[PDB]
This record gives sequence, C-alpha cells and structure tokens, in this order.
Amino acid sequence: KVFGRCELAAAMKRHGLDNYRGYSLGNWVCAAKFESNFNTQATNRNTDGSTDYGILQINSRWWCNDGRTPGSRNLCNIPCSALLSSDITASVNCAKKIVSDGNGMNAWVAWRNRCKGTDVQAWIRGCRL
Ligand SMILES: [Cl-]
Ligand code: NA
Repeated sequence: KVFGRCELAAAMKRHGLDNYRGYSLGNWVCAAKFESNFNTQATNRNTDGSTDYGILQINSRWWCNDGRTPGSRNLCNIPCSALLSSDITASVNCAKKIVSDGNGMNAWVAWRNRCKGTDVQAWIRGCRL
C-alpha cells in the first residue's frame, strides 16, 4: 500500500505515535516519507548483507528475522515480511522498541539527515486529526 500523507498521519496517531518518547507526529511522517516514500512494500539491501523492510525501513541485522542474515538478532520477534503489510501495526510496535533503546530517532539515517532540526510540523499541516 502507498499511503497518502494525511492518511498515514491519522493512522500513526491512532497507533500511539504522537509525542511517543517526546517525538511529535511530524517527525514520524517525515521519516516515513524519506525512508520509503510512504510505501509499505519498500525493501533495500545493505552492504553487510542485511535488508531494510517497510514504511520505516527496519533492519534485519537487529530487529526482525528474514532467514538470510547470519548471526543477526530478532529483537522485535517477528518475521521481516510482517513489516510489509498494508496494516502498519507491526511496523509501529517495532519502531516503538527501536526509539526507546537510547538513541531516539537517530536510528533512522534519513530522519537525522533530512528531518532533524527542520520544521516537521509542516508534514501534518492541513490534515484532519
Ligand atoms: Cl530522544
Ligand atoms: Na535478524
């Protein structure tokens, strides 16, 4: 599924991401835009052989199992394919674990380079929430 901007904002809000660990809704929408272009089916492979999955591009090296990343962990205890569903529940619940692990949203490279320190409120402007 390819979400619309306001559609994804409303979905994320319903799943408890607004101000989660102090990060306003606009931060999450901005990260999803630049990680996956709002596409739940996005995949990208990394140099070390791990793969990133879904709307928030969660990495198989640490967070999910894809059966082909040797010596990796599975800290969200899910198959990586569950992160590609049109229902974003699994992606959101895993993201909550990631953002709580001490490094906040700096875990997402696109957020650090393209969202951090910008006016992220603009990403939810005009949406009915
Ligand atoms: Cl933080
Ligand atoms: Na893994």
